[PDB]
Amino acid sequence: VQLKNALLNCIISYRFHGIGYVLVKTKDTLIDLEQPVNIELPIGFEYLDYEYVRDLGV
Amino acid sequence: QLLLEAERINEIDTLAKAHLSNHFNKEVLLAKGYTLKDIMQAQRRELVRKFVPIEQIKAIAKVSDISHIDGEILEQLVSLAKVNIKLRK
Repeated sequence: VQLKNALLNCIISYRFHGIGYVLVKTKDTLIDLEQPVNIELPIGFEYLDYEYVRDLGV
Repeated sequence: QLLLEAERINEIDTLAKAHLSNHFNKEVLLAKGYTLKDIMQAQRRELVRKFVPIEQIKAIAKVSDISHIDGEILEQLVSLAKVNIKLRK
């Protein structure tokens, strides 16, 4: 259910801006987001606004 | 030693609760029909995958899958996971 809600905004951002971001939230702290993930069942999905995301490239 | 091992069981449960999903909670796991020893080992396996990298598992446990590693070898795996969270913090 949450994946569908996050995917709707991701496609809209893809069509309007050219890129879409969806965060896969896990049972971790806000500082642990920097660390990579090996294997973990997620808690939910949250769409990230394009204007608040800074990406330097692939 | 019944109480002594209960605290060890509680110790794994506390750290698992703060890192694993609420789907792995002892209450809901009991509803699905798993024994207490099965619940603890299953929780141990998830923690190793979450923190310990796959390469270390392929060395300490000698195999990729942890589905048949419950026991003393699992205790070694979760011991490294306890070290992993310390350096992560």
